[PDB]
Amino acid sequence: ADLASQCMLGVPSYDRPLVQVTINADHAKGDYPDDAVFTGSVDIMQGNSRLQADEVQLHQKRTVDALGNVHYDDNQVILKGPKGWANLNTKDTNVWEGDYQMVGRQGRGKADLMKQRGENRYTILDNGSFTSCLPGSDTWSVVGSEIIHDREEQVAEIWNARFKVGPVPIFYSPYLQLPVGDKFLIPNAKYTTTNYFEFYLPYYWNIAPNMDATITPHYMHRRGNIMWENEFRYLSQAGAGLMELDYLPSDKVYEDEHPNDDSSRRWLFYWNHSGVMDQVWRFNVDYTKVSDPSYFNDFDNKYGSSTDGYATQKFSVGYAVQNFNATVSTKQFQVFSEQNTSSYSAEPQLDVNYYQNDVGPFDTRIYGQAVHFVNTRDDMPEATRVHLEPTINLPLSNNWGSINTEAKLLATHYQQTNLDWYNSRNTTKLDESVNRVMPQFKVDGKMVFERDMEMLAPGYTQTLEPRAQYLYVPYRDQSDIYNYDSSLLQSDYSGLFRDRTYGGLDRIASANQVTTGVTSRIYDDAAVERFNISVGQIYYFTESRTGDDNITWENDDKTGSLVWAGDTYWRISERWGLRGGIQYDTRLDNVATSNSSIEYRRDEDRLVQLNYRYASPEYIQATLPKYYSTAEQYKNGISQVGAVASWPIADRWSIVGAYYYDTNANKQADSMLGVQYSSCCYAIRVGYERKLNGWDNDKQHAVYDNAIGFNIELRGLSSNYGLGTQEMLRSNILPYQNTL
Amino acid sequence: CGWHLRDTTQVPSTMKVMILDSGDPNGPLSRAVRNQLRLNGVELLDKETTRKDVPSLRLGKVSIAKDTASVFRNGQTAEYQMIMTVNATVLIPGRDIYPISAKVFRSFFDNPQMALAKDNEQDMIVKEMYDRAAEQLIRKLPSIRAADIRSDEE
Repeated sequence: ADLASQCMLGVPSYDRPLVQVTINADHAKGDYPDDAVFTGSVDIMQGNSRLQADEVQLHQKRTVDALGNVHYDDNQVILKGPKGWANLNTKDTNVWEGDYQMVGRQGRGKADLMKQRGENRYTILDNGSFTSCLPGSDTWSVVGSEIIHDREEQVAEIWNARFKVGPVPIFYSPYLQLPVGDKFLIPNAKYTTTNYFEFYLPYYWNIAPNMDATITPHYMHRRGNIMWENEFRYLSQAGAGLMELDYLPSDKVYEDEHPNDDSSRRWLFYWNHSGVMDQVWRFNVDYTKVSDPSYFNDFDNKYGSSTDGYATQKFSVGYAVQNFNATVSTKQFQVFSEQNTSSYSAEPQLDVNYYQNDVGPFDTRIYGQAVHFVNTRDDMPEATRVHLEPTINLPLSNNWGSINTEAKLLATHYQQTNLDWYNSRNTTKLDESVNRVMPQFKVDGKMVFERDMEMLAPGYTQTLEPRAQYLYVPYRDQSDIYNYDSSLLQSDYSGLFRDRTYGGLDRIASANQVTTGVTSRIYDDAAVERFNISVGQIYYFTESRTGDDNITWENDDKTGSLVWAGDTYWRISERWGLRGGIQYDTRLDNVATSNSSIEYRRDEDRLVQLNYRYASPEYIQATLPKYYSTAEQYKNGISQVGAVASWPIADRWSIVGAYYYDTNANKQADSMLGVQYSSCCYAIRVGYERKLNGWDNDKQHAVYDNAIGFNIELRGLSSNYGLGTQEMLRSNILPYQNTL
Repeated sequence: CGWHLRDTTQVPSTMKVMILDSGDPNGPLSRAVRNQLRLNGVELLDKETTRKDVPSLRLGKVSIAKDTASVFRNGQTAEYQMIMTVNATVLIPGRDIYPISAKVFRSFFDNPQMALAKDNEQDMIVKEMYDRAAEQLIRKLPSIRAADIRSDEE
């Protein structure tokens, strides 16, 4: 039986009243107002609660007093003790020397005096204890001089705290705080070969309605200090967000391994914001900044990885309506590598779109952009670019096909400055003023055919979807414009139908091409799509060129059917799913990129995934910085096999693991092995992680990091009985994603 | 051969007039879905209307996640994989509410040089992902009419 059903066998059930005064006693004496007394065994009820005793001894001047075996219970608590009192007007209650249990959730203990206060929002305990462990089990408890719990803000709060494991105290704090309810950090301890002993002791502060902080001392014994972690979460008229501010005043490991630096401080600032106001104003922040390049190699955190080459810093504000939008943004990047200081930023970028449908048979749109490009270096080019893109299209369609004809004008003005260092080092010069005006013409045509697939199974149907597109863009030389924004895009099957070879506006290639493809789909008798496959190709009638033609290739051929791509998905069952994708390029004489996965999931804790990723050595030459072709760690491409798996054992263990292997190196990329054992009041996790984490230039081989880790968390502080699989599966570099 | 040109429209005839409902009617998914509906000849009515016999598509949560899918032999990111998950629901007058969803997968190689160019490429990929999510939701509408009809046979 599941861990929830095992723990809920110790949690007391409410079912005695029905949920939405009556009195019984062995004897009763005195008139009803003021000093009525009930002597010998008595039970008394009102709606959701009952009180029971050997004596009840009322007064009014409204107060209840009770003596001998005083026992009270309701839909949230049980209280027991030798003596008790309540005020029936203010709802205040006392029980002396008593024991308590929560109802419908874990939680029990003792106090010298147990109190209900503040319209019974608060419970307060003098000389109190708390544990989440079930009756007869005492594997941990927290003991205080005073304990408070708030039922609305779901927090327990404790003064002169001792933490006991079994009967023995292992910690003291003058003040401490615990989560107790549904409403993401929880008090936690770790040992690891990376940092030795660690703890994480979170404190939650409500600042105002729907904004709350989680100030969290994180200790690391290999290091000199507590790291202070500072998640702040909020809601606002502008939307919702999270801030984080990690800080170490100094760091002995950084002081030992990077000495002669100005200071030893380590910090990260992350700010995420997203939302919409009045449905028309859009606000986004996607900002990360760190003290030094090595922060994510040193510190396990949510907000980046050792896998990353830069920290991204976006701000944007936009207005959006049904027929128009305008957005002002800043894009900045902290690049971690010292190998090249150059990094361009948009400061600012303004994007504008206007839409007007039904202008005769035509739909029309205009895109405008203005951007200023700045560099981290004093000696790189800087530019203002203004772009204008008036667009008209004529969508014709029927039941079985469509044809869409589109015309654009691509109009761009550059004013470029700071050119002297580039023009004194390069044979083809940048120009101060450049105007680039290009017509674009596109025709996109699609059809759909259907067939009865009764060869496979009763009532299934096959769909065939051929697509052909013609695209034209005349040549302009652009070697006088520096490339600030234009990466070479990747040709997936849907990418075979782009009007763009590059992702920005600094390079627009000539186009004179037909792209042709076919998708086929199989539908079952429920009309659910069970399978698809897509295959397509680009045929070029003229060399697709910008004047900056600086790419190697392996063949000199620049015309004909050069690019091929395909994709497939099979929904074998609700539990089994298979994916695959391929790209081939006759300019490389090779498969350019490919990926595959097969996955089995029964449930959130039972799964197996096998996956493969490939990129050709020739694709690395064509699309990445020239030195990637020479460096041993880059030049070999990618040929990676991965396996990821999770399975439960005995309703309380989950075993999780991952293994990724480079088939060209014959060496591992990542391996991970998590084992979590879960009980009602604690869970223990072992986590092993071995990863590629650098390169040794003096010997030409990979550097590995090994983390062997052990972790303990408290449980039954919330309704959580899950075995930890989806967290373990995303602990590593190359984290799990669901491919069904 | 066996093949024939599709006679029945991609959006079922019971949904040739429908209501589009969203928490963000001006944003990217709502624009992608609204264009996909109009190319299929659907008439769209406002969230409040005098009609009571018109079905509605209610657009729910979008989650976009990019993770490193691949690493070079030094452990730096080779490829990101981007997954977009879109949840939506279709409400039929006097009848049960049908959940539908889209799952779109894309990938790109990183470049720490040209980081600004890779962000423009990521923004362009996300714009394409909303178009594939809008297609995937519209390709699920026939299954809702099949389930609707079979609910009467049950």
